Order: sequence, then structure tokens, then C-alpha cells
Amino acid sequence: QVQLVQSGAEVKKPGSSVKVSCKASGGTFSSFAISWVRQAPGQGLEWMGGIIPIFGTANYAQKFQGRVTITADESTSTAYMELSSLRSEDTAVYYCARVSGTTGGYYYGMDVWGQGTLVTVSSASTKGPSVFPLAPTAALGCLVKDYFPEPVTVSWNSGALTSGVHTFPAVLQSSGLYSLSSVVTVPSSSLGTQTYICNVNHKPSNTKVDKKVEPK
Amino acid sequence: AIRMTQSPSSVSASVGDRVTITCRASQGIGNWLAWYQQKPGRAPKLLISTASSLQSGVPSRFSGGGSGRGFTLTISSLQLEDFATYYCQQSYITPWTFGQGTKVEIKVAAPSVFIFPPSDEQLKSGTASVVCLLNNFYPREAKVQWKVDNALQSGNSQESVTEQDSKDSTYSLSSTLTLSKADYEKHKVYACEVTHQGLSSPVTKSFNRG
Amino acid sequence: VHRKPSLLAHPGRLVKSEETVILQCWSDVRFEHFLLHREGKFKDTLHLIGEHHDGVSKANFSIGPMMQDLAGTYRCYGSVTHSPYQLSAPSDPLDIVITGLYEKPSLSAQPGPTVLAGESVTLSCSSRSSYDMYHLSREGEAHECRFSAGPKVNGTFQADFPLGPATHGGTYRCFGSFRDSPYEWSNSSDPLLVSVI
Ligand SMILES: *[C@@H]1O[C@H](CO)[C@@H](O)[C@H](O)[C@H]1NC(C)=O
Ligand SMILES: *[C@@H]1O[C@H](CO)[C@@H](O)[C@H](O)[C@H]1NC(C)=O
Repeated sequence: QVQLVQSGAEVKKPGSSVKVSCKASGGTFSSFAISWVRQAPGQGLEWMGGIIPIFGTANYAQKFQGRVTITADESTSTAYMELSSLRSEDTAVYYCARVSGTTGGYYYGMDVWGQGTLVTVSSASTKGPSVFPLAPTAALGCLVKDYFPEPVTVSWNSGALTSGVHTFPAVLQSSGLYSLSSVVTVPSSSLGTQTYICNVNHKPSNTKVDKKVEPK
Repeated sequence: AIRMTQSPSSVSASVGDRVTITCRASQGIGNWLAWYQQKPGRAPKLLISTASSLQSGVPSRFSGGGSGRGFTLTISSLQLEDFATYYCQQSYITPWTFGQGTKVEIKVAAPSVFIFPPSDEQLKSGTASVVCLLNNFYPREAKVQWKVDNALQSGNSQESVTEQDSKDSTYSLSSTLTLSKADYEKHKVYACEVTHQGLSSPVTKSFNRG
Repeated sequence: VHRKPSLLAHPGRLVKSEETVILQCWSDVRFEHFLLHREGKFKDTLHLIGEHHDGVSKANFSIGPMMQDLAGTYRCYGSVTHSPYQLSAPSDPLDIVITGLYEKPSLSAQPGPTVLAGESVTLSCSSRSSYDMYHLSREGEAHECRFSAGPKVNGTFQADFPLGPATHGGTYRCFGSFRDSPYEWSNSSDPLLVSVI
């Protein structure tokens, strides 16, 4: 019962190099011809290349040649696949599979497959928050809306105000953008006589926005 | 180098209809074509090799035909386990090329809506149960709103959904509105509003006491 | 173990398209297993158990209906162990080529097909296709490769094969090939009989 196990998912930046392993059991690794197939998000299945049975030399596809190196280690009973230069197009699920052959030197298909490995280029997509006042025991606050991704940090008076501060967990809106609110419970007489400024920082977008909450 | 053109790209099918998938080759590949099945998340599975030869553990409903440049995959009777994406791959010449894939998807079925007024026998007990029936719908996400007169109600409804049926991958939903007899007598028009992807517009089924 | 097996090709290394050729690994050295390796567009290794007849160990590998991937330089390795697969020194190479993938060339003889003894004969391979090189074959099993001249004003790509002073006569055929695909040849030219009177 030939079986194939693969390496774990990898998140890599553009221009990096990724290596995926394919461990084989249930037979002699030298008898197996292990190929590598890529499944892109929109594209279907693409044969990138495969190792020859005994000697370990690899046939390649022209499209993937130059950035893909396919190797094998007989001691570990494991096959490897390495992408040289990572681009956003390379983000896909990469499979390894055993190709079975019949008479005449022909191969008829890939009968055994691995579980697949997810490689993902860096997302590099952020959106800054918009801060609006929740205007004023009394309650004041700030509505941090339409930001991506998490997290967002909220402070009050540059951190000098901690009493009565409740910063709610974030919710994912229908737009796919996050939003949260921070509120402060405040003595009523202090509204016209005390200053309340919410300091919102979104480090992914490196945006820092401060808003003074004024009673209306 | 050998280009494989697969048609159709998508099949909206229900359980039991014959589905035919074709794969055309840019040049003659003989009988060296393989058909694969990939269910979501899992890896591709080889179903047929040598155009017609089935692998072990593959049901007989899967059949493969063709030679040269024209090939076909026919599933005589579809089942719920057969809803997946199917690919054809040539094995004739080294740049082994797969087809674009055929996505066999479950057909979106709009729900048939029925509203059931409370029974006179049940009304003698002092409680009234208004039932709204959504039958044979896919997908399983639906919004059932109870509107007595034109006012929406909230805390007086419970729901129950059937398990997916094999003969037709269709869910069924029942929404039960329980009110008192005096509350039931105060208002006249009782309506059930349903919004579903298969329904073009939100459907309203209503009755007036009398 | 630097004892090399021998690799033969029945009927011949020139196999027509979609036809089958038997590659035989044979040796006086006793081998229990044989491995057939191909270098080319599609590299692959085939195994066959060894058969013992007299003192010769032999295996008739079968290369099926000829296609582009099955053409290349074949070298046969030998072994008596299976799980170790202790590999012998490689056999002497054998280039298996596929024929009939392109239009046939034209083979002509100057001064002529029939000639007197000692008279020099030159065979000309011509085709309107842009064959980068031509191959001359006598009695099927032969290999004389010369680069081809480009587009003549006639529109023909030509190569001239000097046979030299004529002592033997034979049936010569011409094949055309492109430099990108070295093991993929064309249809055979119409055979030309050289007779020495
Ligand atoms: C290999 O084939 C040739 C020609 O068909 C035959 O003469 C020979 O006996 C065969 N050898 C074996 C070991 O089968
Ligand atoms: C090669 O010869 C065969 C006949 O043996 C013919 O059918 C085929 O068309 C020829 N190929 C070309 C490219 O003309």
C-alpha cells in the first residue's frame, strides 16, 4: 500500500525560496517515479516535473524550469521540490504523486497522491482605520471602522486614562473590513471640564490617528 | 505542447441525471488519457486510465470512452458523492497536460413555501402554532421571517431542518410560530417571508383569519 | 563491477512512428536483473527480470508504439541483486530514433545509381523542408550525418554525401532531422540502388 506524506504549509515573502518534501512508504523508493503537480487558485492542474525511477534525475517542464529543482534522497525515502524565486503567481497547492507505468515505456497516470502543501506569497494588503466619535454616569467613546487587517490598538489620553475604559473585541463587517469601539464611563460633571482623546494605532498600515471626543 | 480542451466548464446537476464530460486533444494521444476526480480539500484521485480502464474501487457508473483526439467521461447515474471537479490528463508525450476541469455542482433549488394556519382543535387548548414549510431547497442557507400584520416578530419562533437527502441533495426547513389564542385573535394577517438564493425575489406566503 | 552488458536493437535502432522495437540487454556475465535507462526529452528507467540461456543472461525490453518520449540515447545497466540493485558499468550507448515524423527527402545519385568500379559516386539529399541535417543509411543500419545547406534559390535544403571510389554497391536511403530534436527523424527517402558493374 504505497502512501505519500508531504511537508507543512509555508508562508513566504516574494523572492524567497521554498522547499517541500514528499515521504514515501509501502515500497522501494527507487522503483517509484514521483512527479510534482501544481494547483493554482484559478488554474487547474499543471505537471511541473518528476524524478526518474532509479537514478534520481528529473525531467522538467519548460514553464517551471529555471525556478524549480526536483531532488530525491534514497536514505530518507523522500522527494524534494524547491522553488527558487517566489512570486504571487507561485502561490498554489503543490502535490507530489507516483506515476505508474505499463508495457512499452508508457506511463498511464498518477495513481497515488500526497495530501498537498500550501505555499503562499506575502499578502501585502492593508487598509487604515477611520475613527469617528461616540459623542456624549456618562459614556463617551470612539468608533474605529473599516480597517484591515487586525490588530488595532486603542489608548485614551496617550495611555493616561485607564479607569472605565472598555475596548470591545473587533467584528468582521459585511464589507470584509473590521471595526471595533472603545468606550469610557465618565462622571457627568466632567464632560465640559475634562479632555478625552482616543489614540488609535494600526501598525500594519503604520497609521496613527488621534481624535478628541467633544460633547454635543 | 499537447493542449487538452475540456468541456463543459461547469455542470449544474441533481442526483440521478446522466453527466457527460468531453476532452479534446490538440494531437492524437491514442488511448493514453486519464480521468481524475478531486473533491474539495482532498487531493486528485485517479478514476480511469487508458481512456476506458477503470481503477479498483471505482463504481461502475463511471465510464470512459474515446480514442485519438476525442474522449468522453459519462456518469450514468449521479450520486451525492460524485459532486466534484473532474480533470482529463494526457500521458502520451512528456509535457503532460491536464484539462481545465469540469465542475459538477449541485443544482441550486428554490424552496417551495407553504404556510399552515392553526387548527381549530389546537385553538381549543389555548395555544396556536403557525407553521411555515420550506421544502426541497439548496443551498441550506435561508431566511424565514414571521410577519404578523406587517410587524416582524422575534422571540416566538423555532426552526428545524432535515438532513440532506440522497435522492435530491435538498434540505427542508420548518419554522413554527407559537402564540397564545388571545394573541392569535388580536391580529388578522399572518405571513411567512422567505429569502433564498434560488428565489428571484423574497417570497411571502400569508393567510388572514377567516 | 566494471563488467558492461551489451545492448542490441531488434529489428533496428531506426524504428518507424507508432511501431515497436525490442531492445535486448545480453552479456556473458550472469545477470539476474536488467535496467534500461534513456536520456532525451523524457528520461526513464525500465526493469526486466533476467532470463538464462546457455551461459548468456538476456532480457528483451519492449519499447512500445513509437512516440517522441521513447526516443533517445539508451544505456543498459546490469545487476544480480534486486533490493540493493548494485548497478554494473553502463552499456555502450545506443541511440533509438523515431522516423516518419516529417516529409520524405529526395535522394539522387551523381553521376548515377549504376556506375563502373573505381568511379566516384556522390549522393545528394534534397528536400523543400528546412532540415538542419541529413542522415544517410545503407541496408537500413548505417549512420552518416552531415549538416545541410540552407535555402537555395531553388528553395531546397541540400547535403552532399561523397561515397568516394566505388567498390561496393548497396541500397541507400535518406533521412532528415532538425537540430532541436536530434532523435526525431523524417520519412525515409525513396530507396536508391547503387550498383557497381
Ligand atoms: C529477443 O528477441 C529476439 C528476436 O525476436 C529473439 O531471437 C530472442 O530469442 C529474444 N530473447 C529473449 C531472451 O527472449
Ligand atoms: C510519412 O509516410 C507515411 C506513409 O508511410 C505518410 O502517410 C505520411 O503522411 C508521411 N509523413 C509526412 C509528414 O508526409
